[PDB]
Amino acid sequence: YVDEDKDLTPLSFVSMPFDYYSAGNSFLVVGTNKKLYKLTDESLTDISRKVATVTKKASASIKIYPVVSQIVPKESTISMNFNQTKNLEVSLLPADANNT
Amino acid sequence: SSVTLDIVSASLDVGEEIVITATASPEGEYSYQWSVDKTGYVSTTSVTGKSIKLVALRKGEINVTCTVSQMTQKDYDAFDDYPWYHAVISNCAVATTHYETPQVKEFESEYFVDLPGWGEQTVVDNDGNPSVKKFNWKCERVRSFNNRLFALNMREANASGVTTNYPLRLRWSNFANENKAPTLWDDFAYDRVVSSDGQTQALENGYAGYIDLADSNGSLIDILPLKDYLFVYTEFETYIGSPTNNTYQPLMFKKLFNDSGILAPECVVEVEGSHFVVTQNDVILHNGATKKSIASNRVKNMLINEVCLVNPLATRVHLHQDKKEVWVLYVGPGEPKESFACTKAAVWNYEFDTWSFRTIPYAQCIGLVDPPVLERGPIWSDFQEITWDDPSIKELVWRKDATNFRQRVTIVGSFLKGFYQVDVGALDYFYDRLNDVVIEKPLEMR
Amino acid sequence: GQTQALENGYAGYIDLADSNGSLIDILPLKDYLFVYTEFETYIGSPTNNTYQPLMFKKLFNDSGILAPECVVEVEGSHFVVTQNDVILHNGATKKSIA
Amino acid sequence: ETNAVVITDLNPLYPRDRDYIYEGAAQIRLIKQTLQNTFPNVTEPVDIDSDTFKIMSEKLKFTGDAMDVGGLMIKNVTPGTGDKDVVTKGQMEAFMKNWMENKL
Amino acid sequence: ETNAVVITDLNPLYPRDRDYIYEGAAQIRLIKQTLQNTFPNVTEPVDIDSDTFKIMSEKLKFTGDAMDVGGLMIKNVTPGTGDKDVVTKGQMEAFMKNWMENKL
Amino acid sequence: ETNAVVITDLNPLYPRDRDYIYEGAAQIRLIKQTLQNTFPNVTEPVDIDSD
Amino acid sequence: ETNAVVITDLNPLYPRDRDYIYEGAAQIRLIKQTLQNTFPNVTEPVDIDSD
Amino acid sequence: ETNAVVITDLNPLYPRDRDYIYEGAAQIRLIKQTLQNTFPNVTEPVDIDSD
Repeated sequence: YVDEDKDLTPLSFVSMPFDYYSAGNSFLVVGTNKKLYKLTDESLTDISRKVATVTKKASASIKIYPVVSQIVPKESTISMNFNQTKNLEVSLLPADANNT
Repeated sequence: SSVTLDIVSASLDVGEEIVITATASPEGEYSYQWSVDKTGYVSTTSVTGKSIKLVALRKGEINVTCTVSQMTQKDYDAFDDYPWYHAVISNCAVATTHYETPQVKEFESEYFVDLPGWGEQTVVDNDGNPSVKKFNWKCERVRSFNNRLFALNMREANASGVTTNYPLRLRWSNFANENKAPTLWDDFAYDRVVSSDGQTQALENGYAGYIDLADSNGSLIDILPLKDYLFVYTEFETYIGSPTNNTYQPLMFKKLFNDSGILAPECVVEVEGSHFVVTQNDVILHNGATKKSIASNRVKNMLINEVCLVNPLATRVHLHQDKKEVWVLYVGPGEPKESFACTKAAVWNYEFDTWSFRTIPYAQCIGLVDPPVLERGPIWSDFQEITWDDPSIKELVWRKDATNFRQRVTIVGSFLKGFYQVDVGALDYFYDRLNDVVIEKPLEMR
Repeated sequence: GQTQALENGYAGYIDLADSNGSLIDILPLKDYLFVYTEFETYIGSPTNNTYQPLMFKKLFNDSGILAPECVVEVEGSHFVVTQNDVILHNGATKKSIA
Repeated sequence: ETNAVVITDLNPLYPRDRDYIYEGAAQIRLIKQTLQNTFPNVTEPVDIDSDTFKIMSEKLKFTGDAMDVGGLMIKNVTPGTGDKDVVTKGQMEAFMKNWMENKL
Repeated sequence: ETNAVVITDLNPLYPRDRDYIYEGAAQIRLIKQTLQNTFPNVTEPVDIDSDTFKIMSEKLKFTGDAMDVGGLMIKNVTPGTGDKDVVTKGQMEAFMKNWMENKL
Repeated sequence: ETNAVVITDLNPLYPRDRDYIYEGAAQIRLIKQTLQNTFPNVTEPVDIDSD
Repeated sequence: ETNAVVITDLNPLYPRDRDYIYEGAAQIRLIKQTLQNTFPNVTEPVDIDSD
Repeated sequence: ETNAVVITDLNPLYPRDRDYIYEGAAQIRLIKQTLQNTFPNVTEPVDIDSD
């Protein structure tokens, strides 16, 4: 088909006529000892499956606070009766005690 | 190199959204993947993407992780003794070599990829909760039947990955879809709904199964359909697979022969409502439930010795439909014992039941393909002479493709580093190992 | 204002899988479809169901019409020049007149 | 096809007929005019905000300006758009200064 | 034909007529990458709502954020922001049941 | 041909320097059709104000 | 071959002094795979303290 | 394969290729290093306590 295929030893091939990317015209799915080449009367192309020989990962501890967290916070001091000159502190905690 | 993330300590409020993106240390063509420790709790959209939105769903400390991969080419190890089998299904091309995953080239894709759902097995983690545990799956030969894909000589690995070879195993996949291959291969696929972070089980009323037949020495050499009926060969004894069209496990396999069995992995073709098989002893042409020997006492005793001299396993057959011929391919009488290039071919014309012989140019493979030499200008070119030769009378579509491609011609994959036509003008190409040169000589018919 | 008042027959598509497609010709024969692809043929058998009744089964692996108007039903059989020779097939069996 | 100035009202199907070899360059130049005419203001289109554009697409009814289905539960300052502080502002004006003044 | 343009800057008045136009395929790649870079999110961009363009074109003065001139005659429910009944609701909460009991 | 593909989302380098010449005009038709599909209305889009 | 066997639980004396030589390397691969399966994580297991 | 010091990160599948006859002894010695490195504290492992 092209001058470059004369240096190849085809182990097997498929004469598929139809393809999405190109019109077709015998884009032979040919196999070799190491690659899966492809010639379609215009040039030879390599379509072998590339694999990820090097893989690197990362982590992210995404804290998920509750939507109802600062809503109706737990307040045990419903009544805070004190003297006119009292200086008593007030304590309260949010629901689930998360973030806000 | 080292991959970082935009946000690693996000604080959402059940419904809040945040888009975290992965940043690898170098820059280039890298694919992306994402993962998480708990199911749901985040609405990860298109986990294959680089920047993923995560909508909070439930309270709890979650651990979201990304995955960046380096797209690089890797050479295959398909030696001559283990060539490609190149099955076809749903306009997609499958590779199917030894030591490698079967692989498929999708109709809407240009790069080969491992078969979707291949190696998947929904195995319960502990006494329950069936999860899709992907195990290492390697096959021997893959073919198609009734919109499915099949597997032979399955080597099924698992957890505790000391793999065990199953020469008796035979698996089938689901039905295909519009320009897509079958999607799953797990036998225990069902009993799983709503799998998010994110496997998917949306089939076409066809599941996957395995039969694990019982015969002599197994090795499950070849399989070939015939009029909606399977015919599997073991080099000894054969079985017929009849699909019953059920929801799950529809295939029913029944014994056919007790002595028949194919010689080579590519030694059966469907010629005319029947199979052409050289069953390790002679040539058999069987139409189902009945078999007749084309080589009873005509070409038996001189085919058997010739094939056995060098390499019986390099046998191949091909249907030459244009001239109603079916030939069997084999190595020549004088050849290296490790050579798999077929030198001589015994041709049988089924239109008149006559046998003959012919020489082939060291065939590594054979097939029918459209003719080359279609005149065109693949690379855009003008040089500096005519300015694209402004066409008169408008132009003729730049090329003729309205007429369907025809004059389909048999082609041969040759050991002589190239492609050869097998049925063309009288000429022959011998090989000279003394000088490592190919010599052309006129074809000598005797 | 579209209207859907049918005659218990719907519309469907099969999207067959064969060699190079182009679906050159189709011709019925005794309530059985025969489609040609210039290579390999399929038989379409209607099962008479409410929706998607047609079932298509493979017939030939080498046969296939040459021209878009190269098949006629002569006598319970089809006259086809299948890119190689002349074939007169009555269904599930084929003979070469040429 | 020279005439198209309203843009997007071109004729892609037919009047090409796979002919003449040489109008391809002219079509590319014409396409450049159409693209430039539609958006002759580009400095740094980093406001992709796909979610913003996509959501408003399903709305498809924004004719009286915003007409949002929500309540616009965010604002910072001004006597214009009113937050929940309007009630707090009202009682300060009514009690602290205007109506129920000190010693009332 | 240049090369590195991603700011929707495609020069159409510098080609050539007798020499190589073996870039029309490359022009298509250059045109495509410009479109992709500007809007890398396209699935169904019906979100134009052309009448809204005319209405905001009448404004044309979007420099200090929105400056909306609409009506915003929508509100679902809340005990906070109120319609023209602000004066009535205030003297309900301040007097009717909060300060001035029945028989005031 | 190019079937089952809609919108200008196909990967770049489609011409791949090797498409004869009959794919160049087909690319233009695809670009024109997809561009029309993306924004099937243009009157006077001067209302960008990139700021 | 050796199929349907996982984990180093097979009975000893498998070489049986008669396995040609092609089973010795297969045994090593099985041992390596099973050992990896047993403890698929090793950083610094000095934290034994047999006492 | 000399390089493995983190242990359990070996390569059992392929780089053997059923070749060279003589690396089997080296692999056995390498496996001994991996086993000893993981657990260099053994006096009487009678605390099986499988449950």
